[PDB]
Amino acid sequence: MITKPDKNKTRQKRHRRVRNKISGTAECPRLNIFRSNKNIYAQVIDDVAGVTLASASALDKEISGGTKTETAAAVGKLVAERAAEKGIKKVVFDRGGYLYHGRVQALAEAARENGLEF
Amino acid sequence: LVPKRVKHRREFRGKMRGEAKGGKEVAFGEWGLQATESHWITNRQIEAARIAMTRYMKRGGKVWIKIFPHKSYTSKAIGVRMGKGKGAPEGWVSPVKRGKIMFEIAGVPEEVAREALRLASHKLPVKTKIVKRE
Amino acid sequence: MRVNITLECTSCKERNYLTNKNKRNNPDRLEKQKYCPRERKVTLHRET
Amino acid sequence: SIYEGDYYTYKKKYSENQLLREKMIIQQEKEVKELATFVQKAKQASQTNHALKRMGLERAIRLDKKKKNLTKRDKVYKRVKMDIKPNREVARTPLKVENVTFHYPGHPILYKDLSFQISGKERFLVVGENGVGKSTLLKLLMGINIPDKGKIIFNDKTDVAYYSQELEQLDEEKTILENVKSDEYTDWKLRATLSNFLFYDDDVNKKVNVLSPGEKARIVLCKVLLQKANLLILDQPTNHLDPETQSIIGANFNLFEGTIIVVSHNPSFVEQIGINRMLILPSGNIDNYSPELLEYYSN
Amino acid sequence: SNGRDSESKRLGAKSADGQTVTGGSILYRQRGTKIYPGVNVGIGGDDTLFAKVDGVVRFERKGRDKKQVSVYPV
Amino acid sequence: NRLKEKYIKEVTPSLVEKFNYSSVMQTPKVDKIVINMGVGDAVSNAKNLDKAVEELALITGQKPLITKAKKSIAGFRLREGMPIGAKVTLRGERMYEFLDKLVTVSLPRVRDFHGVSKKAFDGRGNYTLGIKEQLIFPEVDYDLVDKVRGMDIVIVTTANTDEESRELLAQLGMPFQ
Amino acid sequence: MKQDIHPNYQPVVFMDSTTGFKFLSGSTKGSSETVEWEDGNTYPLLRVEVTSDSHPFYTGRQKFTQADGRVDRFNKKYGL
RNA sequence: UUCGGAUUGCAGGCUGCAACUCGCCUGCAUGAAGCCGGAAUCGCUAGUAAUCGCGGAUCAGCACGCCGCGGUGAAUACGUUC
RNA sequence: GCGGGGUGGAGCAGUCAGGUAGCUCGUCGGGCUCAUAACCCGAAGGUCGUAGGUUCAAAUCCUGCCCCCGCAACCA
RNA sequence: GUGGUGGCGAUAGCGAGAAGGAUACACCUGUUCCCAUGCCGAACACAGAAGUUAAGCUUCUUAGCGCCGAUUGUAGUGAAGGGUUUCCCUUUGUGAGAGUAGGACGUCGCCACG
RNA sequence: GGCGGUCGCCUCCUAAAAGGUAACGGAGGCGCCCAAAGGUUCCCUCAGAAUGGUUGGAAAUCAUUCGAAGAGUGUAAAGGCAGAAGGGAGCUUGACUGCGAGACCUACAAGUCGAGCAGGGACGAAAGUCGGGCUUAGUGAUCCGGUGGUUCCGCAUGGAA
RNA sequence: UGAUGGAGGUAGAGCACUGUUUGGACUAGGGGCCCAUCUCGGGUUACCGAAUUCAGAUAAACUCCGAAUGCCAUUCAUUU
Ligand SMILES: [K+]
Ligand SMILES: [K+]
Ligand SMILES: [K+]
Ligand SMILES: [K+]
Ligand SMILES: [K+]
Ligand SMILES: [K+]
Ligand SMILES: [K+]
Ligand SMILES: [K+]
Ligand SMILES: [K+]
Ligand SMILES: [K+]
Ligand SMILES: [Mg+2]
Ligand SMILES: [Mg+2]
Ligand SMILES: [Mg+2]
Ligand SMILES: [Mg+2]
Ligand SMILES: [Mg+2]
Ligand SMILES: [Mg+2]
Ligand SMILES: [Mg+2]
Ligand SMILES: [Mg+2]
Ligand SMILES: [Mg+2]
Ligand SMILES: [Mg+2]
Ligand SMILES: [Mg+2]
Ligand SMILES: [Mg+2]
Ligand SMILES: [Mg+2]
Ligand SMILES: [Zn+2]
Repeated sequence: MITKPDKNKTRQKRHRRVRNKISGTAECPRLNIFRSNKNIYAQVIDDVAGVTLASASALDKEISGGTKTETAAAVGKLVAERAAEKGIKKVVFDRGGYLYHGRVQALAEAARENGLEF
Repeated sequence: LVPKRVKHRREFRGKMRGEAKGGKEVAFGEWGLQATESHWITNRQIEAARIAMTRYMKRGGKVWIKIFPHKSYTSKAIGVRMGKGKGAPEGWVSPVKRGKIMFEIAGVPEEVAREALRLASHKLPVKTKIVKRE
Repeated sequence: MRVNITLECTSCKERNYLTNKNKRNNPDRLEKQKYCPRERKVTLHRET
Repeated sequence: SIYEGDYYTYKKKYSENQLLREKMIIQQEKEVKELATFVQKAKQASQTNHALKRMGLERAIRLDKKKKNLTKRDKVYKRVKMDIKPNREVARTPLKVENVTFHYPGHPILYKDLSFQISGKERFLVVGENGVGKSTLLKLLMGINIPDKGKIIFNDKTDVAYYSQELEQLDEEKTILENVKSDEYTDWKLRATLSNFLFYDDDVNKKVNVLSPGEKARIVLCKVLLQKANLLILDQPTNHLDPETQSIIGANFNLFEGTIIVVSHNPSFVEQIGINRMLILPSGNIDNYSPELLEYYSN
Repeated sequence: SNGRDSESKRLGAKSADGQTVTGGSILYRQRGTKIYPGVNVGIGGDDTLFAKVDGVVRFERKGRDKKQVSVYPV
Repeated sequence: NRLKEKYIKEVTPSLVEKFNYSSVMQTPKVDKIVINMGVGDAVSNAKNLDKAVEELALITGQKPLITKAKKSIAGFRLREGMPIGAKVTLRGERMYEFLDKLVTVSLPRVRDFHGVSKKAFDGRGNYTLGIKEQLIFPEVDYDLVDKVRGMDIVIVTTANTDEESRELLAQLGMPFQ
Repeated sequence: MKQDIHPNYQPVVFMDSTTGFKFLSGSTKGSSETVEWEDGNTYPLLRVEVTSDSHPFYTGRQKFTQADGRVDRFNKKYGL
């Protein structure tokens, strides 16, 4: 007998605490990240209206695919340029409760280079 | 009867307004002695009533004391002027409100129960009435 | 023995800060990087 | 404090001053006790005795003023306490030296075919003059120097403790407590002995690099004591020690229940230890100890 | 012996619900977070709630068992 | 890898049949093994713990974590934070290697060995083994030891019950009484 | 696994010297003897007096007489 | 400790109607205290002390005791205050 | 309520100023003596009233609590 | 449908039971890589897609627990009086807690893949 | 009146659901501590209980399960905090300088909170947080002196005093 | 004065926390007796009983709850 906690639940406990000081507005939307075993997802979210303004993911059929780190960089670029079409420049990065180390960092760095300001 | 320990050595006398909060029905025994006036009951009075009941019952049946002297009270000795802090604790009282069943009995025929509770009532500073459990 | 001390600026020697330390836990002179209002820059400050 | 005269005059003047100070503090305590005793008598009297209660408060004021002008007696500086005991027992032949020759590469041979044999619970003095080989011989026994010729055999019952002349057994970088750290002793045991050597409380966390030569000598001695060896190879032990600590060192060694190989140019220290046999250098001469030591010194 | 007590600290609400206050106005003095700082409201070093802007004070619920003060400019 | 090899090829198909497991993921496996040496003697002398830790490392091959008292106790002369106790957690291959040596080398060297207990289950399918003395492990050298000490070996498994854990451990090799 | 904090640990082969049984494992122990192993490799060889394949409990086969019943001891000494 | 040989396990040998309480001896195993003994105290002046064995009485059996026997074989006595 | 005290069988130190538990008489065992006393030699007898703290470590410092003893507990 | 991400006091929970994986989410397979464990690739991190729905997770059933909870009555009490006045009573307004009828196994959005 | 007690500060009850509110009313604390027990970034979740387990005992360490707080929060109590204010780790010194709209408290003197602005920074990828510590005690006016700094004054003038 | 919106934990009430407390059931453990004593394992007073649970009380310094009033406020209404 041994129970291994759900990693999503453990992450979401950290996410709530990240979100106590990070929240999206119309002029500074939240850049929320969801990371799976296979994929990574990005959403630009306005928490005041509770609506997502732009979105990209490794499932978009426009990302060539490869190492999960370099698909995160591909997602970061794609969400940044989709957000640019809607006039989004400034955002606050919501790391989703993940450590800002690897795939998430690759997505975040790719978003900075493609026009998002954060 | 005395509490083994108390959080505070000294306590307000308090007030006794209204009917008893709880313990207004016979709960364990067949007959109860209900207080019809409110009054402090001392642990000495509780004991006198208890012995008056049990003895007449001739160690027969069961007796429940439904009140406990939770509250302490102090006094000052003769020759002591007013002031200089609250007096030392002197005794223990249960504040009893009208409608509280002070005692219950069971295991004895009604004739003995009615006379048993009569003898106890004469030991208490409160007027009382016999109450049959419902 | 907790005591009150002054932290002097090692550059200009202005006695810039009032603080305190336990001498038993900090036998040596407390050294801190503190802003010197005279030089208007962060400088090494040492107990004098 | 600066006196005119010599060491004895300083001791005479100082001892008298501390005596006269001690008597002053005694009389000030008596007067405080007197007031205190009356204050208590009034304090416990009946509340109906108004005058005594009044006098009690008046004397309480004098008692307070007394206790605030009452000189504190300076705490007399504590002297070292040494209790050196061997864990095991000495043999009739603790150390065997046979036909041992040694020379420092490029220098004349210090001794040739040196052969001696210690007896056990013996005070063995290695006499000589400066630069004659005394410290070389002791280094030879421990193993620092490998003999050019001969053999040095220690009985399996012999545990050896070495006190080097130049205090080369301490880590200057580490603290006092770190130096004395041993696998055989727990923390509170180490602190208790260091307090016996006048290292009190956080004085043991001081770096050895900031201590004086005399305080370092105590740490080395403490290392020797903590070994509980039955053979003590001591090279000028009283060096750097204050005169009071020297007498303590000599007296305690005298009672040591083990063999002592000692070197000392201090005439007082050797007398206290009560040497049995003296080994003269460079002319090897295993001799019974006596005032003939002076004869060898003259010659 | 007894006979001691600290000076009272005048804690509690200092601005009313529906009242217009200037920025920096103290809304609530308290030990601990008996009431939480809401929109446009900050909490001081001793838990005092103060307005960050000019607006109307509203004491609101924070979920099930907590309260909250906010300031809403007009 | 030998014991891991045995587990994947032999143990797994059998346990599925015995307990009628619909999916292979139900098969109990050894999650981790925690060897714990409770050394209260560190109070009297700190080095006894130091020598204990050295031997513990050689037995497992991992530097142990020195556990510390979470609470002060005057009866044991124990202060909160004092380093009493050491543990090692073995996972993956290092776990299987150790379990193999324990089954095939260590246990036979136990003085008058008549098997390991069969009631030593926590009720949840975790078995803990109390080694009375060292020197059963070949790494101890039988001469370095000054104070003979034992250890608590906790085998943690994913079995939901004692019965499955008992079976899993038996087929992996366990001289149950 | 952290570097330079753990004791040296290498794959090794234990041998039961009572029967020569050998198996592959890992250990921190060293020895002055090495042997070749199937699959084309060489590992240090450690000598073990008793293993699970030579221990009386595991094997079940004893090597003594299980003592002598005193009734049997009495009858043997006197032939009754 | 290759000192010491207590204690214990097992196996035997004898005497005896019988050796559990209570015998002596043997083999194997086991291998205790003890590192020369505090205050105090004993014997002995030569073939003695010291040490080494041997025989005998009692006695089925059973002594480290007792009685006797020979072998080897010393040290010291100034002196009579205590 | 104001003080003083709890350490071996008893009486005392050590307590201020933290490190290591003793002294006096007594008790027990053995000596010496015809015997007893005196005397000699050995041994025993307390983790410091008790429970928490402070500290590396307390008999010691801090705090409480229970015991024992001298006072007081009301004045014109 | 599933996966993200929110608002609303748990009427959103908990326990028990049932079903599902196409995708997706997970277990899962590894320590070469960045990075990591006061020991341990368990975790964190990274790389991966053999197996598995067993668990998590989603959907469904259950009120057993937790939560929500009207009405009536009562306690208390503002105001106005009264008596036999430490207490008690009348009138007028207000009105609990308790205990209950009941409600409830959520609702309202946005995005992505189907 | 005396004797005893008290004298400033903090927390509670009294105190009558804003605030305030007396008694020689009922209870406790303070005259500090911390170089991290401060800042920040990241991470973590407790006390107990059951069961199993060498030394090991009611109870020292280990494992699983249960466990919403029954722990902890340096120090009294109250209020608060496990989206931590509790716990660990890296780097740090914001326990910054000049200030300060506006408030609270208040006889006065004082006391309390404070967004925000500038200078120069710490941590962080960034958002951002940081002008000590879960909050509220840990303090003392002026006069007179000490020490450091100073583009101030300097009794005819330059100095000095 | 009315309406509206808020802060605040008192009266009452309750026990969900903390103290105080009654009875019942059951009980680890706790006292003596015998058998067995290496003090090792039992069988009992309807012997004492933790904790648990069932029922029932109690509180200035207890609270899962909680009024009436009072209080603060509103570019509000009416009179003043
Ligand atoms: K009556
Ligand atoms: K016999
Ligand atoms: K003898
Ligand atoms: K015979
Ligand atoms: K993994
Ligand atoms: K599943
Ligand atoms: K529900
Ligand atoms: K930190
Ligand atoms: K309750
Ligand atoms: K109340
Ligand atoms: Mg020399
Ligand atoms: Mg107050
Ligand atoms: Mg502050
Ligand atoms: Mg010998
Ligand atoms: Mg003669
Ligand atoms: Mg002869
Ligand atoms: Mg209701
Ligand atoms: Mg009020
Ligand atoms: Mg109020
Ligand atoms: Mg803190
Ligand atoms: Mg001039
Ligand atoms: Mg002039
Ligand atoms: Mg009430
Ligand atoms: Zn400067």
